[PDB]
Amino acid sequence: EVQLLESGGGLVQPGGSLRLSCAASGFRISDEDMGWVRQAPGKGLEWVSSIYGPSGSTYYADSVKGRFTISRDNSKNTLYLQMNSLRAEDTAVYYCASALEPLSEPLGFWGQGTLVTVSSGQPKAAPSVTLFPPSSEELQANKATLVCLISDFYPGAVTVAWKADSSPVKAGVETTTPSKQSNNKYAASSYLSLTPEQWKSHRSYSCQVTHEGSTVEKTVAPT
Amino acid sequence: EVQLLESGGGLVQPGGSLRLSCAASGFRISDEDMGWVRQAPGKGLEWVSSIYGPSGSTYYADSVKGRFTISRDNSKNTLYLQMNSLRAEDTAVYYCASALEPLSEPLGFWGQGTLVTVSSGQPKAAPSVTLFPPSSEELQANKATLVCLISDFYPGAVTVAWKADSSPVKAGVETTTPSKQSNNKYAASSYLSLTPEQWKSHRSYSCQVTHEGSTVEKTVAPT
Amino acid sequence: QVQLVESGGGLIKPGGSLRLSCAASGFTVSYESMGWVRQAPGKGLEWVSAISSSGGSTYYADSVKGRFTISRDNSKNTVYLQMNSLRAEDTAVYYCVTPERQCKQSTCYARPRYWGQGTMVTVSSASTKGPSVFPLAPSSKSTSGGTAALGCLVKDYFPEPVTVSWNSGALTSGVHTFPAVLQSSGLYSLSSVVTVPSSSLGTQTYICNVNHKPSNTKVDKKVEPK
Amino acid sequence: QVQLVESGGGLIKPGGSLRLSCAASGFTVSYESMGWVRQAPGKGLEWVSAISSSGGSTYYADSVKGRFTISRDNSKNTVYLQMNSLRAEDTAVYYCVTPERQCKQSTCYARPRYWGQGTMVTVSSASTKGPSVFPLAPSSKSTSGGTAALGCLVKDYFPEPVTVSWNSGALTSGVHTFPAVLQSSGLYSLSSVVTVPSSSLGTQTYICNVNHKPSNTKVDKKVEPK
Repeated sequence: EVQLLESGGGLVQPGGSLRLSCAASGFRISDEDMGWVRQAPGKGLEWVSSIYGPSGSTYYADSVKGRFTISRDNSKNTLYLQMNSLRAEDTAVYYCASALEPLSEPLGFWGQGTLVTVSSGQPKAAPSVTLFPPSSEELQANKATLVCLISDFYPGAVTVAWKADSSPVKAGVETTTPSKQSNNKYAASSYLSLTPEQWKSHRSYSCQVTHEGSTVEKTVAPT
Repeated sequence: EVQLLESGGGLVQPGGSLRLSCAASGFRISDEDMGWVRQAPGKGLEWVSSIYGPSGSTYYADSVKGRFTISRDNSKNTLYLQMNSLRAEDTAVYYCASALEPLSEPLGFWGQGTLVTVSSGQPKAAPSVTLFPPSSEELQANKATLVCLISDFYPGAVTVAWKADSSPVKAGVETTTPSKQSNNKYAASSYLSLTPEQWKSHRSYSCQVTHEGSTVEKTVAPT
Repeated sequence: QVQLVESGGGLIKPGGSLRLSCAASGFTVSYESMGWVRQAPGKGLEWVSAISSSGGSTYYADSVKGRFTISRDNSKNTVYLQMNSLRAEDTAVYYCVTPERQCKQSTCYARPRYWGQGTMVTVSSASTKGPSVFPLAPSSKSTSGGTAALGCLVKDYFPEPVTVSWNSGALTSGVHTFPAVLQSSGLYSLSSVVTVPSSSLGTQTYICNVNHKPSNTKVDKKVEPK
Repeated sequence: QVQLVESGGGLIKPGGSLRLSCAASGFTVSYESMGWVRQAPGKGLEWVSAISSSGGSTYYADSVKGRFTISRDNSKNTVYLQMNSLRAEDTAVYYCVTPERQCKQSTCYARPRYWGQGTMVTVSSASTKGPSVFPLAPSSKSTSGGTAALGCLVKDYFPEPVTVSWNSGALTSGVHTFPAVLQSSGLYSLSSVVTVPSSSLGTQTYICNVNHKPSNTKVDKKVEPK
């Protein structure tokens, strides 16, 4: 199956610049009209730029023309989006999007979406993470839940990885999307549902959370 | 409105070659995946070649691979189809076809379609044309019909143009598609419906038929 | 390029309904997008409807929406085109081509292309009517060599066929009874010419025999000079 | 980028029906193709349906066909998305984006793009249920400085909201009662931590107050060390 994996993005003060990458797999970016759409709360999904085939003709939203640049690198099969002279209104989750080929297996294809934040008075912040093993009152109640709580991180974007002993785990993982706190940092939770058999049949469980790639983690064991 | 006008094609003996042209208007041939389809009686419409975007990757039917060549000339906005080593089975009406853009005003766009004929024992043949004015028994019956009969032309392709005095006419023109005769040449008819007022209010009427561009014509007048 | 069996054309009056279909005969089709192309007499090609591989996504042309319905039974290797409330604008030959998609794949490139034979759909409000035969008289110009072409016009009959002969089959050298044309009235019309020695003009008399047995009617009509 | 007013989300049980819509508020939309995008919690975006400018051609995703129906009333500047036989796989936030087509035109380039706010559709077979409160006990490691984080887990309640406090609102410094998560059971769950001086641990007793008035139920539950 084809895939579009996104990289780049982060935190920037007004006036700074970023470059988003979209790695194309299973197809070449040239025959397919790609575009970028940004997601902000209350702003839905709005197209900001799109490239239209070999002629290189490009579309830009009025608020980004003269600042953003769409581009393809076919020797690397990558769709780029240079974002210069960034303002606070540019803060959003930016998704890589393709042409829509409506008679195909899915209609459109989407990138994972990376957060782009533009602010001045707020610095970087690594997250505080505490991990709780299942309570005895819960294990006596036939179920077990590992609770991973993440707080005080900026910008508001994290990815949580759960690991039985060392192998990554698949199911029962429920993590909320980051939410703003009172000190204007962000918080997030991550729960791992678990039947008492697997909890007692494993040497350790770990909750890996990475913010700006920042592996912070905690490990709990029944012992 | 965009248009795709076709040129080229004709009669060729086995082993010869032709080049079909497709003039693109209102858009550029590079962003749009064009193709060629041929039409033969009992063979429907079969795709023979199609070009797929800037990567230049091409599709060919098994019977034409190694003989036909799809190509774009963007400095002239033209889609080409070189046809070498032609055989008798290649004889058909070849249509220029585009990608199908299914969410648009029409879905697909088609060229006019030019006839490509490959035969050996049959030479070129200019058409015999005779034009009949409306009969007196018909004009006395409140209607008038100009009858233009075309015969003994090869290959089987003609285009008929009707002209009141000198201006081309629009309506009431009914011309059959060419049909094979006993001597294996072709025949075609062209009727011009007419109300007795316009027939007597015009100095002349003419039926222009062109085969291989061959303006043969006849002119009739009420006088 | 592999053929599907196409069925379900024919004649009907405006407002009626017909169903076309294409199926695989003895094999299983690799399921993919399918479309229908039609060509009105004397006009170009146009797409009327398309359906995705799974059969859930359907296109329709604007002059066709609401009246037509495309569908497919993949268990039967068959695509359908239900046409309702047919109009005279729908009179055309319908084909069963597979579409050309934006491929971008080695699977969309070499996918099998399927085609149908092409069935005629005729929407006419007319029915059985005898022909009106008009003489196409010879011209003012008659060389005593040959060069004398006369004919007779067979106008506004329904339906096909009509049998034309000259002098009860006596004259047979040089006649061209052309195929018939369908006009905006729903009726057929054709003409039949002979070219004949001009020295016999004025002495030999020519009558064309125009049978339309669908209405049980001939006409033998002279072609004399004015 | 111009906004349409989006309406018609909410909660329902599996097999039910809801209708979403986007309309223009005080202006006339330049009619063009429209699509619907949804995003399940924690997962990526996906297209669910698209409709052409004239409203005759409709796409549907395979996990959606038959159950959903897209339509538009251009006289009302409104597009609709009728959703029937809803399943738990349909729980997502639905958007009202305009598609990105193969343009090839100066008209498709600068066409106005329309967006909707994004409404939540929740398909849950659960209903009113009080919460199960579990103590997240402190750890074996307590420095006599501070570093003591305890919490209480609020599991399997329905529906939102739930009010959490510590020691009947006495303790307020340093609590983080996180937003709730929807799980595969249709129920909500959250937890609320405080971090507290460790010297008070063993002498000061902490109970979190967990009100779920939708079911008319609190729980005050201690967080003592094991």
